[PDB]
Amino acid sequence: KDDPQLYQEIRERGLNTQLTWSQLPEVLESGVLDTLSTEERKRQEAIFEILTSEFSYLHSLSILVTEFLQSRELRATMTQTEHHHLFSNILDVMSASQKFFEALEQRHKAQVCVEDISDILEDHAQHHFHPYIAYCSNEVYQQRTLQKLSNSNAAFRDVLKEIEKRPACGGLPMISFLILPMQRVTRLPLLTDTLCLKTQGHPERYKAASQALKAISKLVKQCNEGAHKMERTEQIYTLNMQLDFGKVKSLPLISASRWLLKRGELFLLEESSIFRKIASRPTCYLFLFNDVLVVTKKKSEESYLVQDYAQLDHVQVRKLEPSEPSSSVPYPFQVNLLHNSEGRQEQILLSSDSASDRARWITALTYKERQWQGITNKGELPQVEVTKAYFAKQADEITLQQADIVLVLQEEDGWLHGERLRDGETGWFPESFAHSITSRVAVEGNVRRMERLRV
Repeated sequence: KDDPQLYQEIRERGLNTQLTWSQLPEVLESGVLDTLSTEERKRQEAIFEILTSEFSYLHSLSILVTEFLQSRELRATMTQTEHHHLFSNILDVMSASQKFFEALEQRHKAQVCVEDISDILEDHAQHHFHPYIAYCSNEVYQQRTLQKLSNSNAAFRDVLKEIEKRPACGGLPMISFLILPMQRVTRLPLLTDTLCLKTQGHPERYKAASQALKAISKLVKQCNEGAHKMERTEQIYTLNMQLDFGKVKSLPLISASRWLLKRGELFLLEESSIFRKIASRPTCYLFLFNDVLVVTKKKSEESYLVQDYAQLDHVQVRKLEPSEPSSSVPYPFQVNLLHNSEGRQEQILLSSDSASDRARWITALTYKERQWQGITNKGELPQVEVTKAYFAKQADEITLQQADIVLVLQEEDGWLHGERLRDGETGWFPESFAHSITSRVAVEGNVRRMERLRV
C-alpha cells in the first residue's frame, strides 16, 4: 500500500473540480462497498488521498535530507552559512510532516471508514506547522544562496550533478526538492476544501471540516506574509542606504507599510526624438514603491542619486504614439508627475527596449488605478494552469507552484500578468510556464472554489 512516488510529479485528484481507497484490501473485505452511498464513498476517497499524498511528500522530503543535506561532499563546497541558508529548517519541516502523517495513519488503521480527519487538520495547522512559515519566509535566502553557488562555485555544480544522477532523486534537480514544502502546504487548503465539499451530507462533521479549512488557510496566509515581510524589509533597508536624497527635499524611505513594486533603468527621451543617437544614450533609473515613484540616476551599482519623486496618487502614465509620416524611438511612454517633490508638475519621456518592459512599467505605474478591474468580473477572465513552477526574479513578478490556477489580466511579449486563484497574489511570469484552461466546466468550478476559499 506504500510504493514510493516523488511528490514533485504527483497531482492530487482533490485539486480539480494508481492506487485507490475503493481498491484497498480491508475495504474489499469489509464488503461495505455495496451498502454505502455514492457520496460517503467520495468522502472516504478524499481522506485517503490526503494520506496517500502526504506519504509521497514525506518520502520526497527524506530523499532531500539524505541525499543532499547530509552529503559531506556537497557541504565541502560551501560555508556553514551558505549551507544553513540553502537548506533552512527542512529537518523541522519534515519532523512536522511525519507527526502529521502518523496521526492520519492512525485514523485510517482504526476504522475501515474514518469518522473524520478535520480535527487533525485544524490541530496541526494551529499548533505544529510553524516550521512551514519559517521555511517559506527564508525562500528568498535559499534561492539567493542557490544562485551564487550555481553561478560562482564549480565544485558545487559537479557534486550536485553527481548527487542528482543518483537513482533516488529520479533525475529531478535539487531545486525540485527544496520547493516541495511550499508546493505541499499551498495544496493543503485545496484538499481540505475537497473534504468540505464531500462532507455536506452530514451537519456536525461539515462543522469540523470548515473549522479546519479556516485554520489551514490561515496557515498558508501566515506563510505568504512571512515571505513578503522578509523580502520587503531587507529591500527597504538596502534601498534606503543606496538612494541619495541629497539634492532634493528629503523623503524618509523606511515604513512598515512600504515596499517596492518595480525597478529598472530606462532611456531618457527628448521631446524631439529626431536627432536621437543610439550611442551614449542618457539613462534614468526608477524605483516605484506602493505609494511613491522615485526618479534617480544610477552613479554606482550601489548608489543612485535622486532627481525627483511623487506619490503614486499623483502619477499618470501614457504609452507614447509613434511619430507621423525613418527609424524612430523603440517602445516609448510618458510619465506625468502631477505633484512632484517641489509641488509642480513634470513630464518624463522614456524608452524601454521590449514591449514587455513597457507593459510592466505601465501596469506597475497604474497599481493604484487598476484596483477595481481585477475584482469586478472575475469569471470572465481566461484561466491558465502552471506547468513548471516559477520563482520570481523581480519585484513585479510572481512565484508560482506547479498546478497553480491563474486568472490572466494581461498578456504581452511572452509575459503574463495574472492573479493566483488561492491567495489573490498578482504578478508577471513568462508564458512558457503555463497552459490555457479551456473547459468552461473547470473555469466555472474554479471560480466558485475561489470565492469559497476567500474569507
